[PDB]
Amino acid sequence: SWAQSRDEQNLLQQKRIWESPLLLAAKDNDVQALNKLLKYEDCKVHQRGAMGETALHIAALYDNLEAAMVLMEAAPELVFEPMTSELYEGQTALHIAVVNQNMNLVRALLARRASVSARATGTAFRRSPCNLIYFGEHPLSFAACVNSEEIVRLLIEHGADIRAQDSLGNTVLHILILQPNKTFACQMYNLLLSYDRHGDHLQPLDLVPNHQGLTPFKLAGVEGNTVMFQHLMQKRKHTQWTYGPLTSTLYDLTEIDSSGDEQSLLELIITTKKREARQILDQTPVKELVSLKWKRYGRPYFCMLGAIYLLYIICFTMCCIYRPLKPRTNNRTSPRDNTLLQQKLLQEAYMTPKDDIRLVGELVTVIGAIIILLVEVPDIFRMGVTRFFGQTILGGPFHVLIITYAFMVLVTMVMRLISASGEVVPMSFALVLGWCNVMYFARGFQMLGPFTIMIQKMIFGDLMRFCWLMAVVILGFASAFYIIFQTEDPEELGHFYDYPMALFSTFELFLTIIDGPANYNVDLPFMYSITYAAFAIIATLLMLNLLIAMMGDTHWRVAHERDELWRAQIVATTVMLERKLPRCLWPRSGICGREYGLGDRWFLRVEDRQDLN
Amino acid sequence: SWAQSRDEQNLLQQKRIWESPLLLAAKDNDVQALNKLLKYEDCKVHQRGAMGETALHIAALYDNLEAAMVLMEAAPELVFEPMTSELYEGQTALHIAVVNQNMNLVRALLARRASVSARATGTAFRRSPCNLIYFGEHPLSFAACVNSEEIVRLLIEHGADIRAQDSLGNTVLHILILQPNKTFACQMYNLLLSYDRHGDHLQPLDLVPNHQGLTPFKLAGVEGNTVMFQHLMQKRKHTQWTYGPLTSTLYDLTEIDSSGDEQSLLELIITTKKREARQILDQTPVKELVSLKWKRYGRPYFCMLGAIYLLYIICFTMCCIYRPLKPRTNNRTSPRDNTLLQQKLLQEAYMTPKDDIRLVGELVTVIGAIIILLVEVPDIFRMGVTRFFGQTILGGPFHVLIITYAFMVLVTMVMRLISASGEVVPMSFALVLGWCNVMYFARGFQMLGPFTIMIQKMIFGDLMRFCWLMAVVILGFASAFYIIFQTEDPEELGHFYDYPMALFSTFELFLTIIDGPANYNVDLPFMYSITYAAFAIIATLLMLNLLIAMMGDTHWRVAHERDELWRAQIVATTVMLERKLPRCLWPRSGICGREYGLGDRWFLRVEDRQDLNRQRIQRYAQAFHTRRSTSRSSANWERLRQGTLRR
Amino acid sequence: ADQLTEEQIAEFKEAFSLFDKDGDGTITTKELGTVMRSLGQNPTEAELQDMINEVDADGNGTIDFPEFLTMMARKMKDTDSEEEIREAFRVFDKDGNGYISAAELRHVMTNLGEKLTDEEVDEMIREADIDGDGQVNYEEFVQMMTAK
Ligand SMILES: [Ca+2]
Ligand SMILES: [Ca+2]
Ligand SMILES: [Ca+2]
Ligand SMILES: [Ca+2]
Repeated sequence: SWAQSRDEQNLLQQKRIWESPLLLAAKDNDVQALNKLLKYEDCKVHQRGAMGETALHIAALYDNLEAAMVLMEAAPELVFEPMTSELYEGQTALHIAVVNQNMNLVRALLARRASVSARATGTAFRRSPCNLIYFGEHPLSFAACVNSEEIVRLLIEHGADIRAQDSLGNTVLHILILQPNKTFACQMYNLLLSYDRHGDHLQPLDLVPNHQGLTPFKLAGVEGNTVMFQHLMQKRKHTQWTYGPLTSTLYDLTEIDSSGDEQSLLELIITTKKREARQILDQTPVKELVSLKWKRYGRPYFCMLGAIYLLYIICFTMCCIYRPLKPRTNNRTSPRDNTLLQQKLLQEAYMTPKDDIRLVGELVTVIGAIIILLVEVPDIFRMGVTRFFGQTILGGPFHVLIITYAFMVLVTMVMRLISASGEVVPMSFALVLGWCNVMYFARGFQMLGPFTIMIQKMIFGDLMRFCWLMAVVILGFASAFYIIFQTEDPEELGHFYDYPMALFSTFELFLTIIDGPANYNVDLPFMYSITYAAFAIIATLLMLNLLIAMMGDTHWRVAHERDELWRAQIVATTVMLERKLPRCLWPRSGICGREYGLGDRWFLRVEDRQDLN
Repeated sequence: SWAQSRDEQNLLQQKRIWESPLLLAAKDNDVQALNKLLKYEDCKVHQRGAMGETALHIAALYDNLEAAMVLMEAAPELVFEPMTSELYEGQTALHIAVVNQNMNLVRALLARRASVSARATGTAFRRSPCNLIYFGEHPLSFAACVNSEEIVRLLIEHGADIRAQDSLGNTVLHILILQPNKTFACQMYNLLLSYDRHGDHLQPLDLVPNHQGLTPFKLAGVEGNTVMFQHLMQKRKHTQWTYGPLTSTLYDLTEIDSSGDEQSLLELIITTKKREARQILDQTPVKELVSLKWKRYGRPYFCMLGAIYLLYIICFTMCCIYRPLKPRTNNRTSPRDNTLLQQKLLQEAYMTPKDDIRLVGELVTVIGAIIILLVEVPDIFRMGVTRFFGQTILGGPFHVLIITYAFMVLVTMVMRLISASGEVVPMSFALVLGWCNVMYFARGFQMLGPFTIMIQKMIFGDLMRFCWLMAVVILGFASAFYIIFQTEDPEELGHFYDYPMALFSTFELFLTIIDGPANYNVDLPFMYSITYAAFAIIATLLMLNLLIAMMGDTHWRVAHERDELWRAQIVATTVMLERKLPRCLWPRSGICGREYGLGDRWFLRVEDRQDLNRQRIQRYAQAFHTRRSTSRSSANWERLRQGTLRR
Repeated sequence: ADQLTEEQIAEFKEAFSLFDKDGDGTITTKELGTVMRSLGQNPTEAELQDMINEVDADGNGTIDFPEFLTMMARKMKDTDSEEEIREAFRVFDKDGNGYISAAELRHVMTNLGEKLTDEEVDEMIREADIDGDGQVNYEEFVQMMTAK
């Protein structure tokens, strides 16, 4: 019901034109009608429209020059007047002549000393999926987007500064990155730097952060404006000597390393949600860097780190398979042979030399559990809650498993202090999830780990929507078998002796695991065989084989979109490992400066073999 | 047999030409022969052809100008003579010269006061898959389809009205939509509307229905002539202001809503059989509409509807698993332990406070089942039987499951009142079909259910044709096993003690389910090992794995023509939900009019952002102006080239 | 416009629709004026009637599509006249709109096979498209046919 009111405003506009005698004449080039109406009678021209119009706004918006010039004689003050409220706030008619790319009207408007710094703060101008455009606020910025050069050149020469900011703090430079037409907006970025002839004490216009603190270089990284990102690097690279087909260039490396607090490119690349921004890692001053940070100094710690964790889970299992057990206590098998269990868990007996060893190993799990949680205390206290799940699916979607591994060990640590009975169930989940967590290290050892990328990509999506179609075909047929074997003696055919297990029975048939029931000695009821034949032709001949082909086709739509996932994930492994590990080891990468008298910036060189035979 | 009698009459024509001295001299322009034969002798020129020709018809049909001009002097009246019978009835020679796209004989024929109002009511002119054309009836309509402008224009200047109708009631406009050359016939549609200068007070020619009540606007929607549908949309949109690169028009939205009784577009789209008619839902005023009908007001009533169905089935299963049961009555297991069963179903035992709860829910399932039939009383009584199948396959192919669910509930309501024995056999069918019928809601709840289209699409066709070649290989081999273990004692290997179970036994070996018969303690006969390995090598190594690959290839021939079936099925779900649901909720879509001084028509506006396309607009302006994987992709163009080129 | 081909109508009709800003079917001085001076320059509003009355066949002050079409008949397309690319376009174009699309070219290649990926089809169209609408003209298609 929200945007419904927007249209209802907009139809209400046109009706005012169809009922005002002035404005309908202003909609057309009605020279004679506006001649006799204005100069003769005594009626005001301050008739605001449905969204706060003037006569001059409509004639501008319906691109009509000659009727607007006649209005200038009657209007000394309609030029300064803005539009009123709630969608188009503050927008004077100087804007509309700009958006229509000329009318030879800004000539006449600046002849009438039009203000060049009115700020269009209306609702239909904020950056949002609701509006179809984002042009900023100031009228100098508007001509930048429609790419009209001499209209821009005209606007500087009447004193419009190039350093205004919107509510978002974004400059007129920042608007050009967000535009959809890329190469046709490239020259404006050249031309606007050309009119920065005042070398300012503050910064030369290219270093202004917004309200979220972003230079227009880095903002190109987030939105993935690749062709523009190729162009902005061109100023920074400082070429050295050329030798035939060789060229040893030198890239700048200041605003893309992990040194500062701003995180500067790399954490901002992986924390995007946009898909196209991962394309930036193919570009040549960046692609070279992560190969250096991984093949040196990143790989061997990560392989050494996984080896320590691999001994952790082993030392957990060796203090898992030895538990304090005893014979069954005084209670005999009081249910008639449906109750077979025999040991029940010693109470407070450690008095052996052997359990002295186990108490050491049992503590090794406990201290290791606490270290994990102390890592994840500050993390959820800083990265919100939903923000953490924005981090999650890309390169850390385990990150509750390592938490819940630490959770269950603290559960079973309490469970033996109070020394209660049902202690096997926390021991179960911690044992499986401990081994499942070591698949996190599959990124290394070579590129024989995009399986764990793909097996994430497929356990969500494909298998997830397939289970609901399982979950009801399994539900009727299992409910049907329980009725048809209600009559029978379950001494033969113990599949279906009560309604809970007949579900779990049917789930075993549905994946063709349990053997399929038969007796061959008792006449089983006839409605079984008609029903069960109808089960198999659905279960293991239609539904399950459909799952393979649906698995098959979805595997090669994502072949090319597999290898970019891996090389994306290595960076997220890298930068997190840099961030949580202190220095005095694996130094700030690239060659230092200012010992060579070059500057406090640090650099790296890259050679290449050229072309043009 | 019918096509030969058409063909035999055609060869019967030519013999009449090869025997007549006149018409053979009329097939050629043998003016020396034509002059002497006519003026000298005393023979009429009323020599009828085998399909009832005249000699004047032949010169037009073999496009021969100078012969028929001589015929005008001898024959003042044969222009007025139509053709005779059963294929070309009433076809005058004015038609035939028009079909040859000119002869400049229309000059001469209209100089002989030829009627433009003759009607070709013949057999081979009616719309049919037997014929290869459809030109309509009137000579104005014949000039319409060959696209000859000055030939059209000449005919208006002789009193030819444009409002003729065929036996279908189609105007000349409706003929143009059905012509297969689409954009080359788009131009004629503007040309004829210019000759509607007399605005008649009935309707200005663009509103006239046919005998099945169809505007020419709607008719393109039925046949999927999108380009013509694109063009007729242009006269209905009404643009407002433009703002730089932005544009805000205002679409008409009158004949595309479910307001009137005419049903007006959308029921007529989904009720067709043609595949290419589903394409219209991509076009711009329609795709935007049904999204607004779905995301607002369409989805949330649909999901809230299905959850009531979910509590219905759950309430059925609770009054399914609790049945009145006694222990087995006085008859002991009289067959020798081949008869194990133990309860036999309490007769009239309700006298418990517990079963009154069961009495509650068992009624509710009966109450709801009546309501299902009450919805489906008028549907079967109006929409034929095969007509119901036309509704079925596209968007509603369940629709009998929910009928048969209503049977079996009423069977078990009967079956406990008489209280006969066999009450389990409806309770099976009334249970599995109930849970399967919730898969109707897989369209909704997200786009995570287009499977239910593909699992429809594949359970017919692929699995269906695979079932027979199962059903014979199994039918021999099951019959084979019964012969070889006929001799044996079934106390060991009790698979095959009798024939009808041996088929069911063999059916589990075919799908790799049962264990595979072996004993390892008692020697089984020496024909078993030869037969069984030969069975295994076909059934679970050749035949069954052939199914997966045959299922493999058919997944991605229909990767594209699956996703639009899903988006089509929402629209069909939407309208059916609208029709059987009253108003005073989810109002008639779009924005109402005539408060704004526009009229009773209702509208919606659409904003869109164009592009500039600077390199194309230079060359049109100068026409005004006065005095990567590139090598991979180009190899596919080469693969497009080499496969097409001549070969 | 003595003889033309379907494509030549269809593409010029797309031109006429793009050029007609208000969709009234006509072209006036106000309409031709703005879009011409949208492209950088500016005619001095006297060339505009001199543009129209040069070509307005009936002098009604408007340019309808037939007058627009016979103007482009004098600004006639070049001597690219063939027969097989004509036939190749009919087999490709299902609906016959004159613009072979993305999913259509996916469809025809699918019946030949070779399993084109969705990105691989986008690499085909974007290089073949000269003016940049993501759709291939008849004129654009022959330039991929003849030579590279
Ligand atoms: Ca126009
Ligand atoms: Ca004209
Ligand atoms: Ca097409
Ligand atoms: Ca193109």
